[PDB]
Amino acid sequence: YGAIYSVSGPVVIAENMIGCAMYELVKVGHDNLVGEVIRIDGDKATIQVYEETAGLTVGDPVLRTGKPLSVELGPGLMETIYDGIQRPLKAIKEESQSIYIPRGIDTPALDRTIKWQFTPGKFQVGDHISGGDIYGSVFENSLISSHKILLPPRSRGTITWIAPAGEYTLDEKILEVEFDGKKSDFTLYHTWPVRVPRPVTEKLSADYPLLTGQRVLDALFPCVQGGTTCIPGAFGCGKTVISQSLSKYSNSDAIIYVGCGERGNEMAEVLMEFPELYTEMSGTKEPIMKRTTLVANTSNMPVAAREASIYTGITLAEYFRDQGKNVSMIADSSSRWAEALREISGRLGEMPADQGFPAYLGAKLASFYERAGKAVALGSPDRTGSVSIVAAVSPAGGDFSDPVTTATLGITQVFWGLDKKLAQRKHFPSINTSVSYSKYTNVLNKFYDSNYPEFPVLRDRMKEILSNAEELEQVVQLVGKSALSDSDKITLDVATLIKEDFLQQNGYSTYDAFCPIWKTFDMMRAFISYHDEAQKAVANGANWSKLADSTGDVKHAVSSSKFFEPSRGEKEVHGEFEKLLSTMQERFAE
Amino acid sequence: AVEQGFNVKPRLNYNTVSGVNGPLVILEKVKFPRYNEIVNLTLPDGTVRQGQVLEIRGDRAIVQVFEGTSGIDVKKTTVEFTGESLRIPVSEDMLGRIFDGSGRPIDNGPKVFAEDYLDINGSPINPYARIYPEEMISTGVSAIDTMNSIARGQKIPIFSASGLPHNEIAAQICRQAGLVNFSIVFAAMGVNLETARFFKQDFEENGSLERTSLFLNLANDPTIERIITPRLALTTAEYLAYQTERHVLTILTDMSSYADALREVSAAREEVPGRRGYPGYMYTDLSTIYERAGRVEGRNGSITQIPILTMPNDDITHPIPDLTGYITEGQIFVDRQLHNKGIYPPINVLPSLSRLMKSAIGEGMTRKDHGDVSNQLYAKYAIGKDAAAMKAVVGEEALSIEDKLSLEFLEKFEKTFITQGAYEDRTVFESLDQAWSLLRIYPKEMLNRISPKILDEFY
Amino acid sequence: AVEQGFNVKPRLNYNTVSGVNGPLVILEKVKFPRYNEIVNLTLPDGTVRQGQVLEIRGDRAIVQVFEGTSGIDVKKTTVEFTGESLRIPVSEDMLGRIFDGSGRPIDNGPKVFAEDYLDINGSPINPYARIYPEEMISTGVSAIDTMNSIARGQKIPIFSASGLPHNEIAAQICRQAGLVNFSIVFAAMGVNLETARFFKQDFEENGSLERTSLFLNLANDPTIERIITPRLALTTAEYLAYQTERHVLTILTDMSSYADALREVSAAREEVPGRRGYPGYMYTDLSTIYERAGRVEGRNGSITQIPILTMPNDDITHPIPDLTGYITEGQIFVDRQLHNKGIYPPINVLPSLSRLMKSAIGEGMTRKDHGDVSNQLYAKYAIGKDAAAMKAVVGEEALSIEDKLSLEFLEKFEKTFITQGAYEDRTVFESLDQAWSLLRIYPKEMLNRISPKILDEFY
Amino acid sequence: AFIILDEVIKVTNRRVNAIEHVIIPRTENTIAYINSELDELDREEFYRLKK
Repeated sequence: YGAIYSVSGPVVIAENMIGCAMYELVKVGHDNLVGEVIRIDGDKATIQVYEETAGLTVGDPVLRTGKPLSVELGPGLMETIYDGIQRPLKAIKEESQSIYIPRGIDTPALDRTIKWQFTPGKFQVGDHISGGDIYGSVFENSLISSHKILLPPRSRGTITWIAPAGEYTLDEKILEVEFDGKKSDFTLYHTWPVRVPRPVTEKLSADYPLLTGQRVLDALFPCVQGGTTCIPGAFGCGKTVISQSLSKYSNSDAIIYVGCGERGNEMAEVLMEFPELYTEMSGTKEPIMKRTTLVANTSNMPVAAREASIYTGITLAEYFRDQGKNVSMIADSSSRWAEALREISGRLGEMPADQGFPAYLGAKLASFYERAGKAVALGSPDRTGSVSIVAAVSPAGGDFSDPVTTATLGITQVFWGLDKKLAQRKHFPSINTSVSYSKYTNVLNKFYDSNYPEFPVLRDRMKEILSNAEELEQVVQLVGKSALSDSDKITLDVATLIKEDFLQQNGYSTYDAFCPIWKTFDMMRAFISYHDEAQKAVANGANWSKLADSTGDVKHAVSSSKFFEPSRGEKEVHGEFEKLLSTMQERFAE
Repeated sequence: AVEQGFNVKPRLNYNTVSGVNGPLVILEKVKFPRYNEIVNLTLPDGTVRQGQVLEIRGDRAIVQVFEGTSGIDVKKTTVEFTGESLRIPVSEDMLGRIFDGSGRPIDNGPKVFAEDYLDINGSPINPYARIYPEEMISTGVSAIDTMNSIARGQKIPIFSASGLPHNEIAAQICRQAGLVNFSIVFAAMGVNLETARFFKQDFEENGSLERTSLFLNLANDPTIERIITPRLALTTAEYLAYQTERHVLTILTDMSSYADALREVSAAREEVPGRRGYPGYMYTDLSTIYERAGRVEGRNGSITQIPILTMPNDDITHPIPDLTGYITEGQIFVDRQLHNKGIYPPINVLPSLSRLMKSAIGEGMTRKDHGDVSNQLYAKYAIGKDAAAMKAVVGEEALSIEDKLSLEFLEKFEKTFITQGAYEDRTVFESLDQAWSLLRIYPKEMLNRISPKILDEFY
Repeated sequence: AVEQGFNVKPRLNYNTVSGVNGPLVILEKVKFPRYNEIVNLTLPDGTVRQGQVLEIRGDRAIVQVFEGTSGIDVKKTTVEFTGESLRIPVSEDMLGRIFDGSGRPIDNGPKVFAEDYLDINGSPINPYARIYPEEMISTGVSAIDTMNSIARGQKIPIFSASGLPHNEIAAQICRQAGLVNFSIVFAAMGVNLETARFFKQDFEENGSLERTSLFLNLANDPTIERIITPRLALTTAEYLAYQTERHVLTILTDMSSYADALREVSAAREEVPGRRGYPGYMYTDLSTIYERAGRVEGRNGSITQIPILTMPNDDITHPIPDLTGYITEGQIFVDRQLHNKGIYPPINVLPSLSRLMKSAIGEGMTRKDHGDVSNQLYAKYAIGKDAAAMKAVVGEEALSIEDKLSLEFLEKFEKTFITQGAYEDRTVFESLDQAWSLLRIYPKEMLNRISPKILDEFY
Repeated sequence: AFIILDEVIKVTNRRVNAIEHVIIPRTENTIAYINSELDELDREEFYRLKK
């Protein structure tokens, strides 16, 4: 129970804070403002307040809560909207009955006024239960049919008593664990430190791909379930379309959209649109809100909350993975998270390393991106969850040159780079083919050989075509393109066709909102077969100009392959693509 | 009924002053200092100046003086702790009055007969209580409305440089801002008297002084009141737009001057700088200012914030324009090259952007073809700029047919479409028709970013 | 001679913790603090965290505890001083084991039964006791082993970008490399956990672990452990090569990550960042790590290094590539242009060179045509690139015979010679035979860089 | 063919000279000035951090 000694912005120095611990939440002031102790010197513990520090006076009591920044994990967070800390914005608005967020608001993170249906698990009284084991299930939504209650990790012992099936709230007792004679009461929820990753038995290698939906991302630079992606922040429509595309069609059992430093009305857009979206994964259309938990942190919110939002989202995703679900946590403006870290370091007085950013920026980003990956969740039954981290980096200088971008590329597996040239052409998604990459091609070769055997060779062929035509286009812009071989002319024409029909797609269009993996494979088949057949014809001796004049119809057909509807089903569409390249082969005989 | 107003709280007059350094005044012995507290420094000359407590030690209070510390003695200066943050007196009659940088009357009128005392910092709006604007404002400028639309409730700044007509463009936007009447809250932070007189004269000629509030902090005014003027103007706008249910358009000008004031206060505090000396928390301060714009769920009324900004050397990469782009949504880029070429407005539509255009434009809100036309214009303008660069570097004949057509389009675009005389007031539909007339230069085949249905229905 | 090991030195348990600053844990009333001393911090929760001291003062030691300071409490945090710097328990049985950043074996196996406890820093090698490298260590990579062959004891780094398969190339080199005894030492700094699992599973599955002492440091692993990891690998290499008389070929990975760890450690102190944020003594640190290798006089063992950088912005002007090129003795470049064409390994042989190639590629070593074949391949590959650029300028037909045949050679070279299966083991003789097969498309008169005798005998 | 080829050769030689004598020197000077200004900004940041 120390007292405030110094206040200067969010950083509050509290005296008499002896026996405190680093990164421990302490209630600063008379309003009980949440603050994490980030520096200790003797009996003075420097605290960063997570709320508005204006009005704090010297001598205000500071209460030590004894626990780190803990997120309340359990049923009831599957649909709600949260601040940086797990502050329920909807519950705050309902309780306060105002458009403002009161200072020091103590609304519980998970509401205790809802009765949750509970069905006890396979464990019974007397059995030995270890950390992370399942001892029940809660019917949260239609989408989340079973919110399986996990015994908190690092908590173990023998079940002294287990509750029967019935509607129980979070405050009510669910199960009791004896351990070394000290009975512990476990409820429907539990808290976990956001800094500390949630344990798993083993982190498996991510194999099954995460279908972002965008054609270029799905084909050329594929991501897998449990892999970091580093999408471009805002300039390109890759992020804006990709977030909703993943939330709608990624097959992720849960989504945790994390917006740190998101613009005010840009966050209002998400909060007002995501309820409107629906999915067809189940028999009937169901809202995405039943599958998504947003961590909404506008730029107005304090810098400490901006830094903590990423941890809150990643630990919610870790909880849903420990349940055995495949999650795709989307971090919005990881660049703004890094800027928040830089601001906090400046407040603390730490020596910046690179362009004001703290030297531990790489370490923090690595400890964040390393929470991703397919993992066998601990405790029986054996279950295999996954957390995909689709994080966004803003174009600080218009190019991938910021220290945050450098660290993210150093520690990431997939990176979809922004092309300023393609964005200025309003070519969407504006993903730069040259700088982008995906280190999951080798591991995804297994899935490709299992399902679509020709996918890797086709994407390699398209990459080769794009690179060759990029070099040839540099030479064209240099020397006027007066003289070009027939093969080179076909290369440039095919690359332009690809960049206009395959790579480019309208996210808001009905046909190209979500291009499936089979549709993308069929389109690669069409485009690569067109290029190869044109090259073969030119090698035979045909004139390219006359051949293009004769095959404009075939080129229009392979362009309308994008316009082919995906809702017709894989069986019908592939039959159409089978007939598309069947007549394409014969049309080149003339 | 605010019956708690009838209460007297005596204040502690501290004569214990020391460490008077630059904009900062340090008090050695303070009894329970309060952070972000307003003090009244009574000089030996007798004049009083408000001051804000930037930081408190155990018994210290580093106070920043808004009117400056020139003349502050260490012996005869008495500092009186008011006991609360700075609260501007707000009222409905506060519209139509001219205020100083610190919310003091300038028009030789009475002090604001307060309806309530509102904190400068305001309160943090619940993100769940906000409304996505999705209500386009017909700003009357072609290069804005057609290609970077402004939604009622969008914080879209005007990025400009020194000597460019950013003041003229913003005055035009304010004068003609009907939806496809607005109250105005104008905050002048360090602008020269010529610019302040221009803004006041334009508002009066258009008839805006009936529904406007100017917070004029001229260049000669003290350089720390630029920290407080945007907050006063923005809480005035928050009042007028949320409690009186008006539609307020805030025109905070020289946010670069505000950031220079921040750097001056940050430099005096001897704290960890950040980039180019600007405080590391400049992102947080700029977000606190900018993020006070938008609509709320319960109350129909918005702050269409348009913070004019001045790039020090026409560089986006500078910390002030970069952070303003990070927080404020959208940007209207005023181009030195365009102004030198003589175009008005010299708005460069390549850097200019609007995040809310895609939702506030098209699909029956304005017209079916707005978004596709604006995408086509942007793409062809970028093509024209690239073709002009290529034709400068290498021979003109090396440019393709599309490149030559795009050079012609760029000429007809800067000279006819963007070029808009003051008081012209082009409707969004007229601007779209003119943009189509520009797009009819091309054959229908190469208008690639136009959806084929719209291309058939509008070509 | 190691009977001095049979000694028990009690350790002091300090409960005096003056304060905590970021990663640091400042102690007070320390009896006799030794600089760079390993310290076992015991948390109030009971968890034991290792630490190292970065600063020393009279009765004060600033411990930089590993794994952060989350949970350090002044009142209850026991701190135990191991009266020595960090030491690794070396042994000839360290081959076949996988170690963490701090030397703890992460493979499910016994602790290494130490033959000695060597200091991780080591000592500089006497230049009078250093020998110029003579023979080559054969690598399965045909590009490297033919154009940029590596001598026994040089330091030739692999310059790669962020996404290029430098990790895959490192795994291939570790799996296939050998003499034309051998004991590879692998050090991965700051690799993703997926990459570390790939390394571990690859080595166990392909049996390359029999001679590999793999040191894995994850990206989430402590930065001080990342600093310690290359010192651990080079201490193991020094032990094996010099006190065992075997050839090593250390393969360090992500020296860019190592430099980031250096940055984090330097800024943990009050050191001001240098040119690009990295410390001014990065030259010294990289020099120590690199020049830990090399041949020696009395010992029949060698250490080779493959530092494998990660160029941040695909530039050599960056301090990490600049200093690495200064200390090391060659370059192997991984190219994004080659990678985007599906060519594995994506190594371009134009910027890549081995300064010590003439020693390694000889007559007693390799085969006697190695040097001339490599020079001819380089010359014809440069001519192929020139002709590929020239074709789109002056047409295919107008190219000379020496340009058309060179284009054919370039196609066959990139698609068959450089393009090597990830698990295809190409000995130096097989790679040279493939090189001769590529060169044979040229008539003997055209191959001018090859000596007449070798040309007449091998063609 | 002679006349067209001579015109094209004159244009190409003019453009080669223009590149080598304007574009290469102008770009090299811009590179040098940008590098100098970046070094100046780094030095200013170093002095501020030293303070």
